[PDB]
Amino acid sequence: QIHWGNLSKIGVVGIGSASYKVMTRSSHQSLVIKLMPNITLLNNCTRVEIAEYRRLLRTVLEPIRDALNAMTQNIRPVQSV
Amino acid sequence: QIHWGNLSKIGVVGIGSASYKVMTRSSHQSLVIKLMPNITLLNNCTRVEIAEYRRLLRTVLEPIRDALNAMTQNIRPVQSV
Amino acid sequence: QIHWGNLSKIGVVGIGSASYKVMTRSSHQSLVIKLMPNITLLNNCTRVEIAEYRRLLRTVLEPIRDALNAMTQNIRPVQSV
Amino acid sequence: GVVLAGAALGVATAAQITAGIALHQSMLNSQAIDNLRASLETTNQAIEAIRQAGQEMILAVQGVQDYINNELIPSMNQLSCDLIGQKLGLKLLRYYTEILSLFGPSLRDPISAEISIQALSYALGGDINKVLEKLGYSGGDLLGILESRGIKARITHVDTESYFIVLSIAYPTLSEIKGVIVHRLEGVSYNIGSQEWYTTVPKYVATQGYLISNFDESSCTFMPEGTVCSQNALYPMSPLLQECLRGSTKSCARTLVSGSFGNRFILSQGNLIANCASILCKCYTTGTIINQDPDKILTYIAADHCPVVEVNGVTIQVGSRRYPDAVYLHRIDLGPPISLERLDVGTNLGNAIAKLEDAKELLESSD
Amino acid sequence: GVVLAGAALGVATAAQITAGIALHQSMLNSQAIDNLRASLETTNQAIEAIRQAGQEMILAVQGVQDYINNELIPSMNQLSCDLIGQKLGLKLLRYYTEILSLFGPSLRDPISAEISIQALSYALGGDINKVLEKLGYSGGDLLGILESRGIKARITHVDTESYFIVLSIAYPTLSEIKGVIVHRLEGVSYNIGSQEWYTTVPKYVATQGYLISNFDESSCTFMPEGTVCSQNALYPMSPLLQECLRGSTKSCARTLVSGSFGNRFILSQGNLIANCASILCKCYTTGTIINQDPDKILTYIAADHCPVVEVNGVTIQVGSRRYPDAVYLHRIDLGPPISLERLDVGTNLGNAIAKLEDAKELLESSD
Amino acid sequence: GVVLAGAALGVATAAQITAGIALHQSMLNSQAIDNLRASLETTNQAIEAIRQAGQEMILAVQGVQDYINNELIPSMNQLSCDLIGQKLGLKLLRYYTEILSLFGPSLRDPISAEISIQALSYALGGDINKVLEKLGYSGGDLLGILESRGIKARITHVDTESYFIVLSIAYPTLSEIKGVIVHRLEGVSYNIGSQEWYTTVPKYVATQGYLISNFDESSCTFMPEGTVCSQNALYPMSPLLQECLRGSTKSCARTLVSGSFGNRFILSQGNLIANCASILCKCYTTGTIINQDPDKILTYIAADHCPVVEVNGVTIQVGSRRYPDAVYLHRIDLGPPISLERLDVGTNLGNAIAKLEDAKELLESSD
Ligand SMILES: *[C@@H]1O[C@H](CO)[C@@H](O[C@@H]2O[C@H](CO)[C@@H](O)[C@H](O)[C@H]2NC(C)=O)[C@H](O)[C@H]1NC(C)=O
Ligand SMILES: *[C@@H]1O[C@H](CO)[C@@H](O[C@@H]2O[C@H](CO)[C@@H](O)[C@H](O)[C@H]2NC(C)=O)[C@H](O)[C@H]1NC(C)=O
Ligand SMILES: *[C@@H]1O[C@H](CO)[C@@H](O[C@@H]2O[C@H](CO)[C@@H](O)[C@H](O)[C@H]2NC(C)=O)[C@H](O)[C@H]1NC(C)=O
Ligand SMILES: *[C@@H]1O[C@H](CO)[C@@H](O)[C@H](O)[C@H]1NC(C)=O
Ligand SMILES: *[C@@H]1O[C@H](CO)[C@@H](O)[C@H](O)[C@H]1NC(C)=O
Ligand SMILES: *[C@@H]1O[C@H](CO)[C@@H](O)[C@H](O)[C@H]1NC(C)=O
Repeated sequence: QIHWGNLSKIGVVGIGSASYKVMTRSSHQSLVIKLMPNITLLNNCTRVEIAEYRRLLRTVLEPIRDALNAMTQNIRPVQSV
Repeated sequence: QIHWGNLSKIGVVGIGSASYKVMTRSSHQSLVIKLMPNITLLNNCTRVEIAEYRRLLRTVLEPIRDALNAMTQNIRPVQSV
Repeated sequence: QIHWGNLSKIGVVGIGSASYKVMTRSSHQSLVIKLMPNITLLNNCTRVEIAEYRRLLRTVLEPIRDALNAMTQNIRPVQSV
Repeated sequence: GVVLAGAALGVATAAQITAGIALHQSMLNSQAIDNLRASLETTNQAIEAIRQAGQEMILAVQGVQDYINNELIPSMNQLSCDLIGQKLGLKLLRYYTEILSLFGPSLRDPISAEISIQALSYALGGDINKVLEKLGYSGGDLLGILESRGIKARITHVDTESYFIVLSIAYPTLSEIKGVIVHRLEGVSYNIGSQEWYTTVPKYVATQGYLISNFDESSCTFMPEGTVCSQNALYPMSPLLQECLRGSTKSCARTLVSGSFGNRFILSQGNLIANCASILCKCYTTGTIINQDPDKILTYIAADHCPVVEVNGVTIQVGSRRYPDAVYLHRIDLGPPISLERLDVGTNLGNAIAKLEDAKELLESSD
Repeated sequence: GVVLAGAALGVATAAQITAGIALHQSMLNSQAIDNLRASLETTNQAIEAIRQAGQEMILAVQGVQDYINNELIPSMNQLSCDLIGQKLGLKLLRYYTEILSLFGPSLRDPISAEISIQALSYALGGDINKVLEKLGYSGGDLLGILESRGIKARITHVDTESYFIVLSIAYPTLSEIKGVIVHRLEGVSYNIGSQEWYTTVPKYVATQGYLISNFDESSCTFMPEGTVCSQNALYPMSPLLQECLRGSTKSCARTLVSGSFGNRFILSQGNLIANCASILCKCYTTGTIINQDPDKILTYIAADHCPVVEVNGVTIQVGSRRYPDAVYLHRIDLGPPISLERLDVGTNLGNAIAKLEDAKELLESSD
Repeated sequence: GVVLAGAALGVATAAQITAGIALHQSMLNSQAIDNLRASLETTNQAIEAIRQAGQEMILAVQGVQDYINNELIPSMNQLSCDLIGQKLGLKLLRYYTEILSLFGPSLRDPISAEISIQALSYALGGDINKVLEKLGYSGGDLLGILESRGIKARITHVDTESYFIVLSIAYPTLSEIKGVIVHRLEGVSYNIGSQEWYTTVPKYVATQGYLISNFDESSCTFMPEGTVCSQNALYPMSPLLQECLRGSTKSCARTLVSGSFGNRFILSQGNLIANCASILCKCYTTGTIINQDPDKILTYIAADHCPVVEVNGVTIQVGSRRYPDAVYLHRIDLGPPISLERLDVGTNLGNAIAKLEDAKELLESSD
């Protein structure tokens, strides 16, 4: 299909061929990011910092939760029609 | 202005519009990077490292100071003309 | 060669020229990445972690060693012809 | 009022001139420096608002002080003096590497450079959240977050006697340009023969009165109530591509789908626009396949003919018709096929120029 | 079976529709959340497989727990309570910055986003190797490494009551497309006069039955037994560049070498193809220089004429001839000269369009 | 003298051949490896010059030794044995991730790869300053800094018995090419009607005897006494854009300003070149506005007519005239309007090719 002879007359050569494999994704596995650490062995020494951390997180987490709910609330079982 | 009907005949649709807001910068606030740390509670234990740090910094800081002076020395109050 | 007058009639000016210096590499110096740390003052406390580290490294190092051997085994002194 | 010595300076861009004057208006006076120098000497925190009544607050940041205070000082009578010095030396070399990276020779024009607050992150101790709280940003809503991250700094003073850098920042606020509408465009593939095509248009365009413009979404965040951009996003669009978006289908280019698929369908205005030659379309309500007329290129599915449609295995209820029934391909002027890979562009342009130089000799001989 | 409320939703890309249904099929049921919430509360490790018999294993990761467990807890009765809090606060702000960076407003469409496992690295504690071992990846061969790094995650649940994010991943495996061959192309310069040229072709192309295609090597690893790509790599090639690769030398474009050299020679099929006008070529066997015929542009060196050749100071033994003796330049149709810099492309296209608009007025007047 | 087995090897680029021979010339002899292996075993520092009299110095670096020596060993009798192992394990996994990232499958050709010293930073313990000091670089002037950061390494040996990698570096020094002058170009907008244009030229060009060339400033630092580039920066420029820079104004393309402004003025040779149709220009000396003749496109402001000019609110003193008084637009041949967005380029090229294929049928019928 590729004409190596005519290409070689203008300085182009093939220096390797290979088969082509693509990654396809299958099966599933749930991964959970636990954002709140276990601090019990710190005896209330991080209470202010943890509360502030939690407050910063809410600004980030609420829009994502809302975006996910906006989609799944439009997904009903078939017989609702 | 955009003709959605004719575009839809060749598979192009609009899937959202929004207003356009750009950030403009106003007011001012000074921020200072203090390059030299307070080491007094280390009792001369970092004297060699601090002196070497200072020497490395000079190579970087002097050209910038010089570039800033090269400009402001050409900026005089109006009556110098 | 560049015609500053005609360019200025369409708003283009030169705002600086400089000589051109390129870096050329010369001489040589050997640098060795020692991947295995000295752990003797840790009294066998990292034996499991070190062994696992070594196992992960082998997957990476063997193909490179093989690629280097594939080339140098084709490089002989001149008189082999 | 100040004047620039233009004959002395000789050459400068508008950007350098305005930043140079700005440098004069915003740099601290000569003895505020001596005051600042003395305040810095007597402090020992990582971040500190330096307030001298009369003068404005100056935010001072020390990039390795938290490490000294939290890690080295509490070890002061448990580790050797050599070890303490070795520990701090490693931090100082890593910090110097960042100062060098940001303020070294890779900084082309220190007078007009604007450094983003995030690029200053390491110079400020590896995190900028406490700086932003001291300046009044709470982190409580996403817009304040975007604005806080749009802060840019200019260098106004470099002290080689006491080793500090004074920067001036400005606060971003939102400027709504009510006449500009940003539009997100999205395409579906269609079939001509055995070739699968789609129309090449930008992902985002802007309308602005008479104009259709390009839109750079790089610096933008698509908030629910508006597009927030930290920089100008509008850029010119060629008249031909504007004509394409104005309804001239022959002006729109097209290309073949990559890989083996496009987006073969899309939900828009409660209807399904689908390439039903390329995927299985089926009316769920009646159980009957939906065939695409072979001299049509797309199917526009609405509830007047199929209330619940299945499309590539997904079941979608649709609303009333908002898109006309497909017309025959012969009633659509399709535009030119193109490739967007740069080498394909160059090879085809070289050929076109060569064909044009041939044509340049023939039309004088006959005429 | 589920149905999407398309009239209610109004607008959605195919990607958003399929990810939305996938979100329904893969999200945890409402009380598995209450169970998961309780399991998370009672654990204290950095990474932990949460097994509740009946339900599938859920891998829980806590991004600052190793720091708390290894650095803060052992200091609990040697540092002050304030200092302990200050130490953890710095980690939490740095961790929040990463959560914000990944899950904040820069994430355009959380429903259809696919986050690479490496982009999750900081959210998972700064390293992903232990996660991959718990999922069964050993790190023992390079292919498993590539597959493990091809994992992408989707968000399936965000808990604002207990602050956790549930993601679903899928395992990559290799799908061989036996009809596609990937080819690496490599060129040598040749001289026309005092100009040094080379032919402009892509570094990688693919053949696929009748088709020659472009190939994006960005996502590929060239393993010894095949090209492994984590994404589709095939993309269309214009017919003209395909014709070039099919032997039409006049369709191939060319450009001048950058700097002052090309690749003036190459070993291919045991022969040396060399621009011997531009470098010294010499037969080592006989000691005689190898001159390039001046109406030829390249020299094809094989053992029939020179068993051991010296080329730019390097001595190479060659095999029997696999490339014909060079033909005269006059027997080669060379293609158009081009530039690939984008401004050069734009300037030459603007000129060509202008020349074409002139030509648009002349050929009706004479005809 | 060595010879390459080209028939055995079959295929290789010039880059691979020269690096392969270089590999033979620079790799350590077989028993220097056994010596090096024994020296490495008995050392315990993060960085160490290994001197064996007779042989050259070899710089040995251990990427986690400072952490072991500074953090783990001093804790040896205060933390449990398990905890010590857990602490080091985290460092080893993070270090392995970097080794994998740099030396794993993403490294296409280990024989001819050149790894920048900065890319080795993490493999060398997270910072390169101490390595550079041991090699003789002081950090005392910016040029030595640039040269030190231009070091590239080649792999010469990988030891799978004792797990170490030998690299060979070379020292960069500056090679001045006295015939090449680098020029920075800078434009101001001008008005044609209600359209605001500027001429499209590159930011940097190079003159080289007869030639004007493109210039890639990516790898360059603009030092006060010369442009220092760590790589070749020169690249071809199309003849048409060269003609533009040689004074053919009709060869220069132009485009519309982005957003709503250009650079409406610039200081050059002590004069102000200004689009005074687009901004307020005013003579400060006399207090009188400076109007732009409407059949002129720019104003060239010098001290013969206005010693101190105000331009967009900035006051600039100017020198004697170095640019002629503006000529009428009708005495300037303007070049073609263009767009640089790639989709606009593709759409206009597709149209031009289509118009050219029409034209390909008409000029034989009449002729
Ligand atoms: C919508 O598209 C069609 C083409 O697909 C336009 O119709 C063409 O218009 C040109 C010039 O206006 C005529 O010369 C052609 O004969 C028409 N072609 C066909 C197939 O009808 C129509 O004008 C477009 N509408 C808009 C607003 O642009
Ligand atoms: C190999 O290349 C040559 C051109 O370099 C091709 O020969 C030309 O073919 C065209 C049309 O086929 C003729 O009109 C020309 O007269 C030929 N030119 C010369 C110099 O011979 C040849 O066909 C090519 N082979 C292949 C398979 O494409
Ligand atoms: C400077 O620019 C002008 C055009 O802006 C050049 O003058 C043109 O030259 C061409 C061919 O040389 C003539 O056919 C035109 O009639 C001229 N046009 C005008 C408006 O005068 C002039 O030659 C340029 N100078 C240089 C060195 O290129
Ligand atoms: C450093 O810190 C001490 C305690 O905060 C402070 O009082 C002093 O002024 C600073 N010391 C020096 C030498 O700068
Ligand atoms: C945290 O850790 C302790 C010990 O692992 C565990 O028993 C407890 O359930 C967790 N504590 C809290 C308050 O979540
Ligand atoms: C490690 O360090 C000790 C002390 O530096 C040194 O004497 C020894 O040779 C090294 N030990 C091992 C087991 O490699």
